[PDB]
Amino acid sequence: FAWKMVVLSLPRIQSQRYQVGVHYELTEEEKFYRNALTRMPDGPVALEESYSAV
Amino acid sequence: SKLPSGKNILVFGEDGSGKTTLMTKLQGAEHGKKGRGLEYLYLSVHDEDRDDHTRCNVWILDGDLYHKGLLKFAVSAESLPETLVIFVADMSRPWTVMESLQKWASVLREHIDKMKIPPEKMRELERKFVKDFQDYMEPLGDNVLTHNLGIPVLVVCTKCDAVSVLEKEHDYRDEHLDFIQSHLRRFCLQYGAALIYTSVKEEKNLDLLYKYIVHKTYGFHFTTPALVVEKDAVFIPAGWDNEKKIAILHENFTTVKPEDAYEDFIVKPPVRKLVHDKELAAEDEQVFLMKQQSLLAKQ
Repeated sequence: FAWKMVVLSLPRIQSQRYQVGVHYELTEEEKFYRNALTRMPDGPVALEESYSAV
Repeated sequence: SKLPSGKNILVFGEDGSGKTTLMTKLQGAEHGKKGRGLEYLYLSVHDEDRDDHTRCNVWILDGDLYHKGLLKFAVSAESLPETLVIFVADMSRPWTVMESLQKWASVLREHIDKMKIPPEKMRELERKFVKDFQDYMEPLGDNVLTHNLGIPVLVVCTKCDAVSVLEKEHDYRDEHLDFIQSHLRRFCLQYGAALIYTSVKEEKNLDLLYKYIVHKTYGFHFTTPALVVEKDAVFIPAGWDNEKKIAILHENFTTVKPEDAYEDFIVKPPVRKLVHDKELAAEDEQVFLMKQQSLLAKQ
């Protein structure tokens, strides 16, 4: 679990960050790259291959 | 004769519903970090009579259909009869609770056909679960246990401290609560499931949940009867309910019908649209200055 938090806890790029006042909180998907597993180029089988060794 | 081990816990729910923070307080750990994909944990189950300690592993699945292929490592074919399934529903967003239930049920139904179990073993398991349902103490019906899996299942409702936010800034009444509890009682009756209402902010039925897992996974003695009056601490175990214990909730229905669908009465609130598609698109220069050439010629 610690090796995947290096990428998965990276802060996302915020476009309109200069505005202030709106008291909404962005979710975890739009604050950090929590959809990086869906962008896996070989499909989810690399995560299956990673879990297979445990 | 030592106590059996290898008892499996299968947690299913949407992401952000608070499954990890529920499991770290059921187990007793301080910081349960929400690792994504699958989470691995075990339950500290022990008895004071035989002085024996049993390890019962916990498998948590995140709310993502892209990770539905991870279930092969969580449960196998041989680990199926030693698996107790907890289905997690979060009524903090009460508009989409049994949707997650039926989609995880369909996922479990297609996944239980993936290893191609022979028709004798799961029929024996279904017969065992049917006789365990019929022998509860404090043929079947038309819609009772019609979608049985053969293994003990459970539906646990989370954030019971989040009942007041439903009433105050959404203008909910007791008919609102009765409508959502009737549908899940129908689901529990259809699937042979139980219901424990639990809040971790208000610390309600957490040890009652823990004793229920210990009893349903190890045959421990159970004495707590069904609770229906306390709407924040509802306890409906397996075998208590029937087609007439759901009909008592239809008396307070003055504007809604029990036979109606779900999404017609309770609607999810519309949310903020990404209002940025107004954009700015300056024209191509060629057509723009042909138009300006026409304006040059016409005047």
